Amino acid sequence: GIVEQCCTSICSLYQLENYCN
Amino acid sequence: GIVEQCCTSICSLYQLENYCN
Amino acid sequence: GIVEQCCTSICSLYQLENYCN
Amino acid sequence: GIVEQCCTSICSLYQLENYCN
Amino acid sequence: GIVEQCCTSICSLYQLENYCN
Amino acid sequence: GIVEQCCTSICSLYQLENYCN
Amino acid sequence: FVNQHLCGSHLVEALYLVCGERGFFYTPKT
Amino acid sequence: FVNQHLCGSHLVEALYLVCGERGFFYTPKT
Amino acid sequence: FVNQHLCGSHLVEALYLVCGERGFFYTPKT
Amino acid sequence: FVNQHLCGSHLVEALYLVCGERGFFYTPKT
Amino acid sequence: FVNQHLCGSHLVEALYLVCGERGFFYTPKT
Amino acid sequence: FVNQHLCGSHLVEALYLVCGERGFFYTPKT
Ligand SMILES: [Cl-]
Ligand SMILES: [Cl-]
Ligand SMILES: [Zn+2]
Ligand SMILES: [Zn+2]
Repeated sequence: GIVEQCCTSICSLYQLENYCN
Repeated sequence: GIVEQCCTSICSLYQLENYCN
Repeated sequence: GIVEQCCTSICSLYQLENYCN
Repeated sequence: GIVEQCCTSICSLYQLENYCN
Repeated sequence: GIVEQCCTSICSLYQLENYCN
Repeated sequence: GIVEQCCTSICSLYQLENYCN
Repeated sequence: FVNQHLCGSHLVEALYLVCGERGFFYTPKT
Repeated sequence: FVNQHLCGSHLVEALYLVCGERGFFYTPKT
Repeated sequence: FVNQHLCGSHLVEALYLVCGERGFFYTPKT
Repeated sequence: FVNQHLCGSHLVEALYLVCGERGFFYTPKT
Repeated sequence: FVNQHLCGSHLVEALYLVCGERGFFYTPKT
Repeated sequence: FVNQHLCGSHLVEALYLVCGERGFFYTPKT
């Protein structure tokens, strides 16, 4: 999930947009 | 400048990027 | 909605709780 | 203290209220 | 008090220091 | 750099002023 | 708990605190 | 832009930043 | 509501959230 | 150090930074 | 990405997110 | 004032606090 993608791993601001509505 | 523009008006992440080193 | 209410007026943690998954 | 209760361990928002005035 | 002064006017770190334990 | 001085080690608010313009 | 006056990212902070591992949705108007 | 570890409240702050008005969900359990 | 690790500035932010107008003390040495 | 204009949680952040392990009390009016 | 309305420390947060390990300079008027 | 670990966004928040109007640079690569 986001935590694994962005916290545990790293993620770009573009990947963060995956979680916008 | 960017500081005043983001606060008094809006600004984009792309404009913010200009301020990276 | 909650976003506008918390900002323009006040809101309680209990109202915020409604927005948890 | 709060650090042990809330940082080192975990604490609820109700326990945090223990440190209100 | 310090809370209102920092918000409605300005305040210095040195004034904030007074509020440390 | 600042990260080594202030994050990895610790630094005072006066040392942080080293990075003001 | 006291009532809250929360704008911008402060709301998202508050939601984060309140919801914990449940997470939350942030749905502003428009 | 870059890639970095964004955790907890920092993660939600970045969501707020990136998503803004669209809104977002923060669903740590997945 | 939930229980989570709240440390440093995050701890004080949560105090501010929960206590607000009451005020609070943040006394890490105990 | 420069003068500060600090509202809401920003004040609590500033107090946290300034006071460190000494901690602080936050006592707003009313 | 959405447009941003960012004051005070919120701008510095946004710059931090956007720039990552590149870092940034913060240069307000006056 | 004290000395503490200030990392990531916390570091930049403290810079903003200390430097304010002067502005600052946040240059993690050095
Ligand atoms: Cl604000
Ligand atoms: Cl952290
Ligand atoms: Zn704010
Ligand atoms: Zn943090």
